[PDB]
Amino acid sequence: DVDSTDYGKLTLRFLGTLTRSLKMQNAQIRRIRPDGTVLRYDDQIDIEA
Amino acid sequence: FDHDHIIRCLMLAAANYPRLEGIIVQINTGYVASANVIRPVSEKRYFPENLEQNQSAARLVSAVKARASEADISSIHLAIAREVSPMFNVHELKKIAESFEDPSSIVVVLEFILFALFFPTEFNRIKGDIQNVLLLFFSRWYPVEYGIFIQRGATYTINAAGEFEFSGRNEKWDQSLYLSEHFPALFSDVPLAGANTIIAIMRLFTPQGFLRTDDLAIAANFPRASRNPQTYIPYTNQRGTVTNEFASRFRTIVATLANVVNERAVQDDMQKATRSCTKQWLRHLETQFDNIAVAHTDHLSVVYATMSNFMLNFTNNFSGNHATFKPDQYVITSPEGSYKPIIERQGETVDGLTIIDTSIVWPILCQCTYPLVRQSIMEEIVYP
Amino acid sequence: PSSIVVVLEFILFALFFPTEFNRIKGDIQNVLLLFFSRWYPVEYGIFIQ
Amino acid sequence: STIPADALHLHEFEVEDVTVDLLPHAKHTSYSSLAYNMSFGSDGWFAFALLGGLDRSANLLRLDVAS
Amino acid sequence: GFLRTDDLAIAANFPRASRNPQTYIPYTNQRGTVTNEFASRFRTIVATLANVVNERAVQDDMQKATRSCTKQWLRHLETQFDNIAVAHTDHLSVVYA
Amino acid sequence: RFRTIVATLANVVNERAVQDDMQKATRSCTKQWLRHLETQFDNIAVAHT
Amino acid sequence: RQLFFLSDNPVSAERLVRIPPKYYVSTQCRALYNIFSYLHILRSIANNRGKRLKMVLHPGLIAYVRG
Amino acid sequence: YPRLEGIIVQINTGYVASANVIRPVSEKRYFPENLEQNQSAARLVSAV
Repeated sequence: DVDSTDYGKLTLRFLGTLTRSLKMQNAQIRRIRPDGTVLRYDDQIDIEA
Repeated sequence: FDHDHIIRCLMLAAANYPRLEGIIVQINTGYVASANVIRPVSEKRYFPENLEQNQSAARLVSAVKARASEADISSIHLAIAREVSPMFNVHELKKIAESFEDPSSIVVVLEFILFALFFPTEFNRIKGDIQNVLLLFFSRWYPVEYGIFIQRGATYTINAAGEFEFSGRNEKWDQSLYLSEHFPALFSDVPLAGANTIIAIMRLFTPQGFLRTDDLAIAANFPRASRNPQTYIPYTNQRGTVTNEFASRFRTIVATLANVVNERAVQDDMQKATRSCTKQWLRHLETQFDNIAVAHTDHLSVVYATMSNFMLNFTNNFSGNHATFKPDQYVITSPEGSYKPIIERQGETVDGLTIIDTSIVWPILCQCTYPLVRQSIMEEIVYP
Repeated sequence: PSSIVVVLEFILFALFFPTEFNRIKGDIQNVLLLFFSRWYPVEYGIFIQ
Repeated sequence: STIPADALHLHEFEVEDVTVDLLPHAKHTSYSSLAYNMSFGSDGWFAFALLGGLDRSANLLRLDVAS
Repeated sequence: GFLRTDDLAIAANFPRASRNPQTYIPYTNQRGTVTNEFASRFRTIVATLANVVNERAVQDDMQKATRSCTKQWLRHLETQFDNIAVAHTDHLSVVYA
Repeated sequence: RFRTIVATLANVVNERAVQDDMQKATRSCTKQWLRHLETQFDNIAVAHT
Repeated sequence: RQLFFLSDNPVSAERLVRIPPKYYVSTQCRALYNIFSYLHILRSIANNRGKRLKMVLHPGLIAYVRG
Repeated sequence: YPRLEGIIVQINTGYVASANVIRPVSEKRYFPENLEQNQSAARLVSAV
């Protein structure tokens, strides 16, 4: 049971319940074209994180 | 403070929990309301003296009082806080039902000019649904030059070689296609031979701001979702000036709009009195803008500056050009599943957060007192 | 155009009391530089040049 | 006996949630006791505040009629 | 409008009083457009009817207000036509078909 | 002297009001007042001078 | 004598009541709705919070003034 | 039987009324706002 301050309990019952809708298998963060294709990582556009 | 981890969990937290936009706006609304920045009052001044009771402008006073909502403070503070906040659910326009019959229907266009100057970031997010209203404006006032603009296209895309590939299809815009490669075509700012007036009026929606880097957020080593975190503050601080250089922009907008409403008036030979009461009202917006441009460009511009340095306002809001800017559409990809986009129109409101009300600029212009308009007491500005 | 009365307040104050007009002729400029900056915008930019 | 010449009441006002302005001469006659019943926060003061004003334009001509 | 053949009546072998049964539907279906091509016809009729009543009123040099209140009424009929022109061409046109 | 000041000021307000294309009635009633200052100036300048 | 400092004019009461402008239905009818706004403020002043009231009408009252 | 027009129209009327294609309402909108009052249009509003 995670650490939860008096404001954090107000946020967790606000979002608040569903998490299992997303596969997290080898998940990365990438941009997409506005067409819909997943772009590769670009060294000069995306952040290093 | 770990920069790599917090910006990495805030991209899961926007994908798993799309109600996170209601958290960051509520934190930003709590900073606007704690600054005592806009305080409503019960005195309307939408009209000058002896024009509301004038019988000639009775067609005009039914078009301003039908657009100007009451000054509710829970929505004016919400409208400021939506600007520097990140966008997770795609903002869509409150539906405006106008037919642009009369020359007193120029009020709806002046509603959009003030909403493009006061909130240029939130103008970009719904600039396409404003085209769906404005294409009913130009097609009933400039029918010769409307068809010249349509044959180029109602949407356009960006080529990889930097050109503007205009489509050529007369399509009503929807707020989906905001995530795709199509742009609104009125805001290209590309001149067209024959359609010189429509491009000229679209040069009045241009922003009057600058592009400030997050100098206090990078040195604090806060999470940011770009390489150079740069936000768009709507107007520069205007110290020591006799003539205010932001209020003088509205002088040159009305001086063009008083020529658009004049050519529409004399085309249908309406009364001298019903035309004079329009232009007296268009320069009553001249006077009431001079009273508040001292207090927007001195007291809001230090609030929009310091709200762009918060921990949770982690995305770029705007660049400075409506003709090229798109939000960086990150996703959470996965090879053994489907990618979940961050910015994704699904209508999942926070009970009124996605519906953008462009009638918020009529209380801001008229029935709101500011803590710098009153010089004659000194308010002793509340620093939160 | 009904605000020409404030200007006629200054003409009569310059004809009846020209000594006291001199002592506050600078504050009458501050009112009148709002007069000429709205009614004659082309000539105002030449004047403050 | 009801007349064809009255429709002409049957109109009723519905109260809303947003207030009036109070006509800045009401701050001046807030103090002190501009008439007897027009003491601060009374019916005649507030009617002089909300309804407001007296024109010169009407009852000069009526002051011109009865001469 | 357009001149439509009776495709579903000849296949039903219904009685018809001519060689090619061609009824006349008053206006085309107008899906998928921004401006209605049947409503813009009424625009170019009032724009012709504007110039007739404008030249007639100046022949009798009547008031500017009595002429503009005519022309404000003519394009008020534009606004009321544009609201109902979607429902005639989409839903009345299939009833005559 | 005040005759030739209002002869200028009734042309400044006339060049202004036709630019805002306002009524002949709202402009002529202003110019009826500008020459009403003429009649009230001609009466009291005998006692000033 | 009844209203010394209160206004004569029903013009001052039209500031206090909005009328949704589908009700303006005859040539004198703007000037008639003012007295409706004029009197009900003066009649009901002991129950005036300082809210702004709004007018609704019977459609026969719309029908009677058309003529 | 020249009354056969009365048969065929009554069937054709019976299809239109069954389609629920037009529902009348008791709200006039023959004029825009501030034109029926307007004294200059008194010759026009009587002919409409």
